[PDB]
Amino acid sequence: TSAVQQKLAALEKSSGGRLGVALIDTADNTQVLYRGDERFPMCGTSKVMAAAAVLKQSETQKQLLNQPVEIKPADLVNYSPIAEKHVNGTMTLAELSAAALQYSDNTAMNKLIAQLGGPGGVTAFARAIGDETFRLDRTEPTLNTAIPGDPRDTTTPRAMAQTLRQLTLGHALGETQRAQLVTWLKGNTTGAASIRAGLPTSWTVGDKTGSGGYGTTNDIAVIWPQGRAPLVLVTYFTQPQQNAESRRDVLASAARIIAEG
Ligand SMILES: C=C1CS[C@H]([C@H](NC(=O)/C(=N/OC)c2csc(N)n2)C(=O)O)N=C1C(=O)O
Repeated sequence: TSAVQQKLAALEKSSGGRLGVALIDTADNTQVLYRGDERFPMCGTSKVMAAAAVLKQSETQKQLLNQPVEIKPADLVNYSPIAEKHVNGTMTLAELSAAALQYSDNTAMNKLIAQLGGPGGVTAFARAIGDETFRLDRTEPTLNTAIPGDPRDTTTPRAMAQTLRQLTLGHALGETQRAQLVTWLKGNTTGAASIRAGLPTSWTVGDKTGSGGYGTTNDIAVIWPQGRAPLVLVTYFTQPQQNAESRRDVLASAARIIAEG
C-alpha cells in the first residue's frame, strides 16, 4: 500500500473508529482510496444529492427554485435552524436548498425529499447520473441513525467522490444549475472544523458535512487549489459506540494527509 494509505491507516488506528476516504485529482484523474468500497452512513452529505435532484428538475421547470413552500409546525424536525424561522410562513425551493446545504437544516432536506416524491426520488437521480451505489431510504431525522452494518442511507467513498465530481466539475447538471450548486457548497457554514481545517487557507473549498449516530462525522468537498486542477475529496468517519462524540478532527487530519501527498 502507498505512503498516503499508511498514514490514513495510522490516523484510523489512532482514532478508534472506521475511516473512509476517496480523492480524485482531476489533473491526471488519479485516485487515492481508503476503504473506498466500504459502505458508510451518509447522514447530511446526502443533502447534496437531494439538492442536485431538485436542480435537475429546474432545468425543465425554469421557475422551480422560486416556488414558495409552506413550512408547517408539523414539518419541523430537530436541527432546523432556518426552517424554524419560517414556520407558519413559506420558503422558496432555492432558500430551502441553501438552508439544507449551508446550515445542515433537516426540515429543509425533508422539503427537498417531498419535492422529489420521497427518498426513492433522491436515489432515482443518483441512478440517472450513473451512481449505482448511493441509496436514500428514510427522511430526516432517522436517515442519520448510522447503525453499523445497516445498508440504509449509505454509499461508498469512491461512488460519492465520482458523483460529487460529476455534479460540480462535470455536467450532470445544466450550466446554471451546476454553478448554483458550486456557489451553495462554497458558502457552507458548517465545515470550518472538517476538511477545510486540514487544507492550506489559500485553497477554495465547497463542502457539505454530515453527522449522526455512532459518532458519525462526514464531509465531502470540491477543492480548488491555486495553480493546479481541482480535487474531489470524500471523508467519512464512524465509531463503535452508539453515543460516540463527533470527531471532525479526523476529517481535518485526513484532508491534511491527502494534501501532503
Ligand atoms: C450540523 C449538523 C447537525 S444536524 C445535521 C444532520 N444530523 C443530525 O440531525 C444528527 N442526527 O443524529 C441522529 C446528528 C447531528 S450531530 C449528531 N451526533 N447527530 C445531518 O447530518 O444531516 N448535520 C449536521 C452536520 O454535521 O452537517
